[PDB]
Amino acid sequence: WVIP
Amino acid sequence: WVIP
Amino acid sequence: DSCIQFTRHASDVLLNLNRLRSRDILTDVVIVVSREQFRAHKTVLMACSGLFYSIFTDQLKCNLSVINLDPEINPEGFCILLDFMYTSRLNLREGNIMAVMATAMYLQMEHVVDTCRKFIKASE
Amino acid sequence: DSCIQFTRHASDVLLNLNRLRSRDILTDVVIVVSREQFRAHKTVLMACSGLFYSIFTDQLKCNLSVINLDPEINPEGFCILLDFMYTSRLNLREGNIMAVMATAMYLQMEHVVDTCRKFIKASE
Ligand SMILES: N#Cc1c(Cl)ncnc1Nc1ccc2c(c1)CC(=O)N2
Ligand SMILES: N#Cc1c(Cl)ncnc1Nc1ccc2c(c1)CC(=O)N2
Ligand SMILES: [Cl-]
Ligand SMILES: [Cl-]
Ligand SMILES: [Cl-]
Ligand SMILES: [Cl-]
Repeated sequence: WVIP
Repeated sequence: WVIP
Repeated sequence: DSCIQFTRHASDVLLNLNRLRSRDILTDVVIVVSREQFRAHKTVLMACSGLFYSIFTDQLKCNLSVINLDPEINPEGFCILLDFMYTSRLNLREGNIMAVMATAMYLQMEHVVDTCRKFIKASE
Repeated sequence: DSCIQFTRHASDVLLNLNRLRSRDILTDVVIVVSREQFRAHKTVLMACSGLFYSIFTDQLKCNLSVINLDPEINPEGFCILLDFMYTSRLNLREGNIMAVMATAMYLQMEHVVDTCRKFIKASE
């Protein structure tokens, strides 16, 4: 999971 | 395009 | 093999599947979550959820145009997860995390359940 | 928005769509290319090809279960492109590049046409  |  | 790969292909396919969903193009099922209804593509649902994969591979349920979810399922939680299926983006907030996690457990979406558990553990 | 994103989601959806295709699960059209037939999902074809997007948004053609391609289309070229649609991987070889490029032009798959033009220009 990432900060897009 | 890339070499996978 | 000796194939070349187009990095953005999978993302572009998903963007178009979401565009088709928004325009109600070739949607083949309606998911009913208490008073709310959500139109979708069976193949996208199966590709994202262990529960839908099970349902639409069933010899009788594969032909249904309406699927009614358990009455305990929160429509907002389902809406957030349906958006995630079509976009890779999860709108996870303090006010919805419990509903999102419960819905992801029911839908059998392991990666979502995992990030919800981690975000909850960080706040305790 | 304040969303989080699962990097591998789009790739995992596509992998599952390919698995469904291989098992002939919820495939809803057969593409006929001279003596050869290819089963697929209309939504994936539309999401990858300008030609299929046009065909399946047509009020009459959207309901067809069989689509016959132009007799000049090479089945191997179509097979290579269908695999690319479901995998992001293009099996581009000296022996098939002309057929692949012609098929990609017909199917309106701009990124494929682009790499074919570049590979051809490098060999001249
Ligand atoms: N459609 C399809 C499909 C196929 Cl073909 N093969 C394997 N899994 C498929 N889908 C599916 C099954 C289980 C789970 C998910 C998706 C996400 C998750 O957390 N569990
Ligand atoms: N399905 C869908 C779709 C939608 Cl909804 N919106 C926009 N394009 C869509 N698909 C589509 C149209 C034109 C081309 C491609 C795909 C690849 C390419 O080279 N040209
Ligand atoms: Cl029904
Ligand atoms: Cl997931
Ligand atoms: Cl027909
Ligand atoms: Cl393309």
